[PDB]
Amino acid sequence: RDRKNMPGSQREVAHAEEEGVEFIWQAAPEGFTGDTVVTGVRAVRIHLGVADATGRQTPQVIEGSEFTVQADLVIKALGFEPEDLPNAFDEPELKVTRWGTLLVDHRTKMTNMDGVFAAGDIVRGASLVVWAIRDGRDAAEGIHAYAKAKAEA
Amino acid sequence: CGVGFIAAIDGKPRRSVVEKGIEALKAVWHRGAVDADGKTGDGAGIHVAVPQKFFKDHVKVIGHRAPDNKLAVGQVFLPRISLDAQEACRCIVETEILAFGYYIYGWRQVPINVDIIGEKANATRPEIEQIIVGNNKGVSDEQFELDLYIIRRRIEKAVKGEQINDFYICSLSARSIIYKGMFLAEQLTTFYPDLLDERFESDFAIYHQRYSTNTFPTWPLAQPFRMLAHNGEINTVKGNVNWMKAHETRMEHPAFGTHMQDLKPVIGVGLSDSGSLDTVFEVMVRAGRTAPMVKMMLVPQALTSSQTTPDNHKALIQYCNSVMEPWDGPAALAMTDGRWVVGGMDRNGLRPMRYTITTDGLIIGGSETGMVKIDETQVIEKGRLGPGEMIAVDLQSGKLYRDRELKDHLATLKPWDKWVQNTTHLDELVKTASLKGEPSDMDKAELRRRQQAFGLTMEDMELILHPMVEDGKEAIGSMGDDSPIAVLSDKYRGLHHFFRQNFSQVTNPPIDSLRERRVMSLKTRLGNLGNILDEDETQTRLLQLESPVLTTAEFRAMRDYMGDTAAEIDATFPVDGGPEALRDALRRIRQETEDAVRGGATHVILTDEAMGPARAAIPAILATGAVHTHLIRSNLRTFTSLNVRTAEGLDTHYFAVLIGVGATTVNAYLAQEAIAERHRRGLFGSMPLEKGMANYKKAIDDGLLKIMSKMGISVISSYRGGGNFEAIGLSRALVAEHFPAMVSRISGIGLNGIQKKVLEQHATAYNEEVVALPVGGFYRFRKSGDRHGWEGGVIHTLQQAVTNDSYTTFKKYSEQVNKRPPMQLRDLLELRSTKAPVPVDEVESITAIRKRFITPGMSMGALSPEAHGTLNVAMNRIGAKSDSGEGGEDPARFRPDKNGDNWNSAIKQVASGRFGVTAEYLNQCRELEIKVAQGAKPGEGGQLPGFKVTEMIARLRHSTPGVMLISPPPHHDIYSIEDLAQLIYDLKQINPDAKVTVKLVSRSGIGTIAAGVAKANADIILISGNSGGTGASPQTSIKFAGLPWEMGLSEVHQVLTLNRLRHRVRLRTDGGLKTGRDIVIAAMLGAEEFGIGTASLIAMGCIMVRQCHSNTCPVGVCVQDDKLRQKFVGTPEKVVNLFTFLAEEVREILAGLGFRSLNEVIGRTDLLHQVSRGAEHLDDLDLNPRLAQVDPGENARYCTLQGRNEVPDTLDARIVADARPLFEEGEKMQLAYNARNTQRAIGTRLSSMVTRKFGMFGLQPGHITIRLRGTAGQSLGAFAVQGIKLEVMGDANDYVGKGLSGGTIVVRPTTSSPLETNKNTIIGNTVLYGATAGKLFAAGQAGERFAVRNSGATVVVEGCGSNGCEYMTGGTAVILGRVGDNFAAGMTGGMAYVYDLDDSLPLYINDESVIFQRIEVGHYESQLKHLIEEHVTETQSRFAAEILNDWAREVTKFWQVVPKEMLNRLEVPVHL
Amino acid sequence: KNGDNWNSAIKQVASGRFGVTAEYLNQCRELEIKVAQGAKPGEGGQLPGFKVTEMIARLRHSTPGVMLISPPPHHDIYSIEDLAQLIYDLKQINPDAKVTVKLVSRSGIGTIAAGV
Ligand SMILES: Cc1cc2nc3c(=O)[nH]c(=O)nc-3n(C[C@H](O)[C@H](O)[C@H](O)COP(=O)(O)O)c2cc1C
Ligand code: F3S
Repeated sequence: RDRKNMPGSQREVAHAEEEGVEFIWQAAPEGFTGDTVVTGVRAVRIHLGVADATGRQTPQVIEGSEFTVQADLVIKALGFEPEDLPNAFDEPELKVTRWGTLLVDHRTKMTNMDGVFAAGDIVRGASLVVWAIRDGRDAAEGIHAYAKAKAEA
Repeated sequence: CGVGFIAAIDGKPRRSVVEKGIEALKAVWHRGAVDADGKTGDGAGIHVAVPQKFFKDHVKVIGHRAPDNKLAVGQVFLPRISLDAQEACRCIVETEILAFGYYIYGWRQVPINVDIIGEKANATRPEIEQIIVGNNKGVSDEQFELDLYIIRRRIEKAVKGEQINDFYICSLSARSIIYKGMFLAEQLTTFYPDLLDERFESDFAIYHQRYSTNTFPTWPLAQPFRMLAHNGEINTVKGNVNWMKAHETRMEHPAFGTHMQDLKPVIGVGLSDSGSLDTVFEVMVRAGRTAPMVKMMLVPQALTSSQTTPDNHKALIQYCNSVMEPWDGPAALAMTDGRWVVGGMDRNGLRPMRYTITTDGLIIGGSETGMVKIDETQVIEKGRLGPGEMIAVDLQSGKLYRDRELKDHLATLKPWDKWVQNTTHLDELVKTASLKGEPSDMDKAELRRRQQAFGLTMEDMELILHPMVEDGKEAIGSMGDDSPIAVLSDKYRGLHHFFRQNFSQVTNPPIDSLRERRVMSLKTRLGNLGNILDEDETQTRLLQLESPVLTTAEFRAMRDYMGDTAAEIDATFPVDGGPEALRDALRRIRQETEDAVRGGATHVILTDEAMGPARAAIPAILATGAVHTHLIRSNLRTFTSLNVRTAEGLDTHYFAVLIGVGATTVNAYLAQEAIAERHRRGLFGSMPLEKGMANYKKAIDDGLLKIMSKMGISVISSYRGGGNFEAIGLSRALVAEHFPAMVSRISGIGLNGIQKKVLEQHATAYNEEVVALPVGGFYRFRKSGDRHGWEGGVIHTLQQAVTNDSYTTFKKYSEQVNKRPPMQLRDLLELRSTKAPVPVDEVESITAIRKRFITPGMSMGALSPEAHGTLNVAMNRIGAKSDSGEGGEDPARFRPDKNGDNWNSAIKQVASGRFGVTAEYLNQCRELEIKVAQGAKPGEGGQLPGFKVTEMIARLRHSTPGVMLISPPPHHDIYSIEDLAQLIYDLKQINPDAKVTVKLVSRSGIGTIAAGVAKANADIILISGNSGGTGASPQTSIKFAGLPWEMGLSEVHQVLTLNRLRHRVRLRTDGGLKTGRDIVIAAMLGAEEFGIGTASLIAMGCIMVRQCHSNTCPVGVCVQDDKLRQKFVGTPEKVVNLFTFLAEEVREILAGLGFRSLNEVIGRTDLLHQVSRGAEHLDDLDLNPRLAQVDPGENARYCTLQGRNEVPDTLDARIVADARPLFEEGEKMQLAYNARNTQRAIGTRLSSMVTRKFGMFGLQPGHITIRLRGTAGQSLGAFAVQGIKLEVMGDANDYVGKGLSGGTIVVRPTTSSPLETNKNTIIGNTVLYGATAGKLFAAGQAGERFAVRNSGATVVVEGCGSNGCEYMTGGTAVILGRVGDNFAAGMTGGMAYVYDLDDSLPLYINDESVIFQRIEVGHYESQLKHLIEEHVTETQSRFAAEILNDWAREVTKFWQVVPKEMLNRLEVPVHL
Repeated sequence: KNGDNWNSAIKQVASGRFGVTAEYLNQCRELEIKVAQGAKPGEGGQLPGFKVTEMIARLRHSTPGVMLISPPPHHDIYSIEDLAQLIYDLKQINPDAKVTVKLVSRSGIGTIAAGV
């Protein structure tokens, strides 16, 4: 993508540039040429048209742009995903979304099964720590209310 | 007027279809016939499917059982006046329906309410009834339809048998039902309340309303016809009926059987052209063909001679051309069988038709994209239709078929590629032609003998023949010829001189031949005619010719090719035969041809080789007429062909006259021999013989192409034997016994006079010795030939009489003009009254009459500024009305000078070119005039030589210096009567003070167009004559076109007074008005005002050189140089005294006549009497078909109504009432409104007010802005001044930005429309017609003929169509998308930027005067960058921003088109 | 030049009359009588001390650097009769426009509405 819409914050970009890192925008890797220790990275530049009627630019590849970068040690940071929870806890009734994150109600922060609640970063995705604390406080209130009710009934 | 159709894709009934159909029909009153009565209509109809459940309920109510098979309903118009006919009509229909055993279910009378139609349309109201019948044999559907059609035909014939008028059958079937009548469109659901039931549901419907040209209605003449609808008129109908009567003899098919005999007269009598097309369509589809098949056969696609189309398409085109003659002309066809629904165009795409697709699987098409109210976000496609294209809906399978899909699927029927090779061509025969047996030419003595035998002079051998064979084009004359008509002259003239050419006024438009060469073809098909219903390969085994005219060697090759199937006819008759020898010769050839055709012969060659001292040559025209009409009458023309060998064909007019009769080929061997003998004598230079021959052939072909395009037709195949001419001065009996159908107003000589003339010429040519060809007087004045109109004595007398300022010399002038031999028709008449004279000072004052004269228009290019200004000031100082002529006017001449003279004109011309019309130009006059067709050259464009346009005229017409600037032969804005009404409405909106005038040319059939244009809110019909001058025109057009103004005027008067419309207009004539007698005769005929024209030029000093088209006028009138302009001699006082003398003469003439004023002699045409020429000519000319008139009654015979007829105003008037501060203080304004498609020419009166207050460029751009929401109206923003900005959220209909002069129009789709802004039409056709300056930014695709006559506009569009940027003279046009065909036709100014994708633009460009390249100099890159930046920041488009985003490498995909005449006249040149 | 009419169309007459001159009431198509403002009824509009610069001082013929407060009453309308008198004067000084009266919703405003 472009620097203007990097999913991170801008202070990190400026600091990494100050320390001496080199940036190459609008690219995607395809191959890692090498025998046992990777020697080079075969990658291709990409193009971004204007945004759609929604606000999500569409990428495309250049048919004539191909390049190779020097490589000694490649570190992938493609992202993260949630695990497969049902078979992980021997509870195959855990209602999960297709994306891997589990479902939970909006009001009480309680999942499908009773007693068990779920809140934090596993519900949303790759959110921040402030959202984590928000969900934690909401789940704490939900647990308190539900436990008082269950002790009462 | 209008036509539209609604169809559902899936194929199931629903009430929504009929609801939307009615809603759309209820929004056409703006294009209709607005009048003063308030109730009279002009014809409206709808055509839907049969609601079986409704009639089942009805018959259940009656008392019978509810049947299973679909019922059949038939609507009939029965006589109402005499009940004694209803019984016979019921009798016939019942005895012919029960003839097969069908169970009649009953009768029914449809509810009506006659309280809503007018009164003239009610006295002709018939009785309307419906029959309900059923099926009892369990017959299939196709056989049911066949039987119903046969029953209908038999009933029609039987009713014809009893001669019972006023009987009709609307539609008789089980799938379709038609509700049509002679009421107003909107009131339809109030006339036929049956359509308000909750069961009338269908899956398709077609609606139409027609524009009545005459005011006398007739119910069965209202579309939709039986299984067809139509818009416009067909140029050639009189030529198709003959070919249909010819094909009548070889049509039969086992799908009909014995009943086929009862289908012979396929075309009845009295039905309009659309009706004939409808009937032949129904016959051709009742055999098994599908609707697209018969459509492609009837109206073929124009054969583009490029490999840019699939080959199977080309083979199908060849086949469909070979099987049936085309029916060209304006047509937006909407046909529908019981299964398919097809919409289609003509060859050229003359009339618009646009459609749209909703989300519900519903397609809605018509003439305006706003007639139906639909949600703007529930659409999926807004499409248009190009020329020859078509759209189809398959209801049996429920599928939409676009253009290419349908053409492919239809080519997937039969192997059309394998059959086009079954024919035999001609090129292979001419290349392998035997180079032996070459003929030895005659000795020069016999050649001169044979040439004198035809009265053929020698001046033609250098004036009209030498320039043709030298360069390869026709000759050009520079003054209107005023020689006497053929029947009056005594010297022998060619018989062709009695046949004038036909052309089309505003009813059907002309077509340019210098630019539209891709659409016209001159193929000829020998061995062509065959069975029209058969489907096999024996139909495409024939001979094909590239031209009808052929040389001698080619003719010998073809004759040897024909083998032993040739037949020769003697075209000579004995000199000593007797007084009636011509009748015997014609009878002999007529019986001989009919004897030879049955014997087995198949090709009749008619040659005149048998000419000798004892045998004179029969006029080949009469021979061809006789033989063709006999073969048509005897059901034999289909079996044979007809080749003719003439002996006098030298011009381009004789061949056209001969082909219009019915001949196929022509080989004038005397012309080739003369060319050869004049070449071997060494006067052309060092050019080879065959090269000159080729140039000659090409010139003849181009002349015939021009003469075919003048009428409006496109293909020669539908012109052969059409009778499209005009006969003058021949007996009715002869012209109707030996010519198919030609109008003969006045009779003339018969056969004996022609025999005498021919024998006289034969005797004076053969029996004596001639050594030298005489000069002959036919084009310019010579003493040896016949008389002329402007002789030396007459002109010198007039000049002396106007210089000495004396009246008695003018009297001598008039007496000399009068005592001349009879030369023109108006001479034969004589005034006659029963009164006694009065003192000369009892008639009206001199000024009271001088307030009626004007001068006709003259071009600023073919005259000098000095002479033009002199005429203008002379006409202004007297108090009469002057002229400005085509070519604009100098602005500095708008206000008076210190000497007290107004050097501005009074009448402005808006011609086919629109070379100077601006905001200010249309607001410096008191009258308007639409120059439809000029006097000397009908249906031709305003010609002007290239080297005459200096810097002055080039900067006055927004053109390039020194280039032949020819006006478009068509008008591009007047295609039908509704368009002319729209143009008049615009021209009256732009100037609320003046009035608009129309100029017509006298010819037969002008009465209909007169009664039509009178209802178009006009108030002056200026009838020109054929004896009027010009600037530069081909001699053939001047000599062989038009009729004297007497006939046209006496016809217009009668037709206008018959329809009670005479009291609403004014009638004015000109042409040859020289002395007072002619003026008073014209006033007697019905005219009120008068024009003089060329005579005025004689008063200025013109010496009649007739060499004005070379810029060397000796008296310095038609001069554009420097040394020649100083020779001017004229003076306005000359014109002053001329007009004063004419006024005094007419005053004295009316005084001696007896009356007191002119207002009492106008229309009293019984004061004229016809006398004879003498006791020696023995002709029978009867002008009585003019001397009759219609008794008016209450309303007078003149214009009793002062002031123009105002027009209904649109919302713009209310706009003026809101924008007061803009007129009182000068501050910006921002307005917004909701528009509909019934708001014509919005924002025009605001432009008028702005240009009246400030000026052309007195306001800063973007001063006032107006935002409209929804579909706009027609001709948006006509003539906008700088500052006004009209933004639209939606789409426009047509003529958007017409005549722009500084406005800024922006069109864009709505924000809530999920549509690609570069693949859906957002505007219509002829965008920016004749604009002058201003920016235009579109956000969609344009129609056809986009940006024509552009002069200073800067437009940005993401599309184009056929003939885009035609004749672009200046400005810029950025185009982002595929273009149509024939791009930049004849462009000579401006620059174009095209954005190709598949790199195919060189396959579509018409590289004649423009070159296309890549963008090279960075200056042009920056220019295009600026333009696209403004476009994307003004419309906020998506594709523009996309292109601009990936700008780094996308510039290599651009093509730049620049004319060739400006490669070295630019500051920054093209190439490095 | 650009055709912007920075002029107003409705002129006010407050309880202070800080700019009311002869001409200032002849450049409008409507007058105005500000009886009681919406939020703070029965009180005069204020203006802080450090906001009055030289421009507004010349506009109101006052002294810079001081807090402006108009008197709560209008000093010309002490009853309905004086209101009618002032309406007469305002209609006579401007023989072209109309007049108006601005109030504030409360109980019993119908009677004063009928009065005005
Ligand atoms: C030299 C010349 C130039 C003309 N130019 C125009 C013209 O530009 N536009 C037009 O409508 N008619 C033009 N006309 C035709 C006149 O308007 C008018 O129809 C004709 O001159 C009448 O002929 P008359 O003088 O014999 O009556 C021209 C005629 C002549 C002789
Ligand atoms: S009549 Fe015409 S041809 Fe020249 S001399 Fe006069 S302008």
